[PDB]
Amino acid sequence: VEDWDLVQTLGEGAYGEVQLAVNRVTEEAVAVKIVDMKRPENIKKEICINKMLNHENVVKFYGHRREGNIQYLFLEYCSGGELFDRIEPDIGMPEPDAQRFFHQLMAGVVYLHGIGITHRDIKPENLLLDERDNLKISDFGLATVFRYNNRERLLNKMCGTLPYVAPELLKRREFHAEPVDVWSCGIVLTAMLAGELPWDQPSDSCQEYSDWKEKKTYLNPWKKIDSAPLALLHKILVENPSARITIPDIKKDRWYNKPLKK
Ligand SMILES: CCCn1nc(C2=C(N)NON2)nc1C1=C(N)NON1
Repeated sequence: VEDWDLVQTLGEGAYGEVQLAVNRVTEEAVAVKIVDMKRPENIKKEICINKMLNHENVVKFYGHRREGNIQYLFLEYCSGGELFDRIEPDIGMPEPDAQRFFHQLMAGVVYLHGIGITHRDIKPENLLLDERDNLKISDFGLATVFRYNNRERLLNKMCGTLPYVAPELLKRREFHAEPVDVWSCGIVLTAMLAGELPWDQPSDSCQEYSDWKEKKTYLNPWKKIDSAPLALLHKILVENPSARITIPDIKKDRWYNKPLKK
């Protein structure tokens, strides 16, 4: 119903819904996120961050119109759905698939970090798959600038999703953006490799979290994992963000570089 027709709802959420839209003439498909500014400050921030983005592992932004209160963000259609739907509960997925998705995730994250954007809500629901199963980072609704004119700014707002959030964001008034995305990348890796999340939140008041810091890897996310990716997970899920491995160093890790897939 906007030069394009809207054909199936594709997802419905808080702000609004995402529809699949076609040209009835050219036949080109795209997704359109539909936010009712009544149901404005922050959709403005989202489209603004979107206009900066151009990368093969980031959902393409095509444009925006206003049409009443109704913003329509026109976005790359990802016909493979969500990474979340390739993770079999209690099982995960074959290790070579997990590794390729992890490579593509790191490529997307290094890119955002390079232009000073942090996504702040990396999780499998926000990692979409295209026609050839290429992973694309999706939904910049919580995204923000953490570097500008080459100067870093610390974050203070708590956001994201509790099982994915780094412990510093619950403990510190201000914290660096990049290690928080790294950590959330490690929780996604765990989910791909075990088919379960290790804890509700990285709090000292969380038993499963305490067990991990005590290195009880004979318990039940970790026991399904396998020594090579587990060793990478030991470097990512480090409580102190200044000792946590960085992306250039993840690129040097042994499992990250292990040949697995045809
Ligand atoms: C299950 C919802 C699917 N979804 N969600 C989004 C999206 C949201 N929810 N916020 O920004 N972008 N975008 C999509 C989507 C795209 N971008 N292509 O197919 N589906």
